[PDB]
Amino acid sequence: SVTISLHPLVIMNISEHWTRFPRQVYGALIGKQKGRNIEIMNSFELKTDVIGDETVINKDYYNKKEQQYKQVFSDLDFIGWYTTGDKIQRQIAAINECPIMLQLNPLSRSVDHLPLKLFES
Amino acid sequence: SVTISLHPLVIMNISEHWTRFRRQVYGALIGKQKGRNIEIMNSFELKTDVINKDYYNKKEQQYKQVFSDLDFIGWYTTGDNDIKIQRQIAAINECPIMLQLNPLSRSVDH
Repeated sequence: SVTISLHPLVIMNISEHWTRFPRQVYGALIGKQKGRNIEIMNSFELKTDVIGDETVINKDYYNKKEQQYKQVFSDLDFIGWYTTGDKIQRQIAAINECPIMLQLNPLSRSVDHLPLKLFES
Repeated sequence: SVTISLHPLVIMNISEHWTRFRRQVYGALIGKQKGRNIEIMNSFELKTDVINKDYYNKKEQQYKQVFSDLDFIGWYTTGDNDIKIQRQIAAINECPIMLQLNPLSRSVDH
């Protein structure tokens, strides 16, 4: 039971991240929240490195970007993660209309094995 | 603490609904959920005059008949409708899509 207020800019960001691009993308959500009301207002891309068949989020880049975003959008915080990407699945994915997955208020802010953290659900 | 998996078709539908309109728009979300995982897979427009209760019941029945693995999981709303300037130039500013998931009543007010 929750209310999400999702700004178009976020949809835009995620979609563009996916377009300019292993076959998943990942990022951070930023916004505000009070009780069960969550405003998702912005987001940034996580840089990854493929180590043979494994996608690894770049920890240092994440800490850097988060710092920056906090300096610039000082009324907002990290509120979670997004990810998106690749008969019927072939067609939806080839036209790029895969689901956007939004994980809000995860239990760790840790980016280590993030893909496996996310996909465990 | 929750995971939403949002299908583009839903964003599409909501956007279409808002575009074809002449200052808020309302609709129903349908999908699946297990624990804190919610999949929002489809949606339908609510006719208004005040939400039209009969039309809502009708459409929900239909959607349940067609998408039988899915259920009602909440409401969306969007459109123009505190900061003065946010009011004056609302029509050219971005409008958030509001998604209310697992409301306490399935009753058709707000």
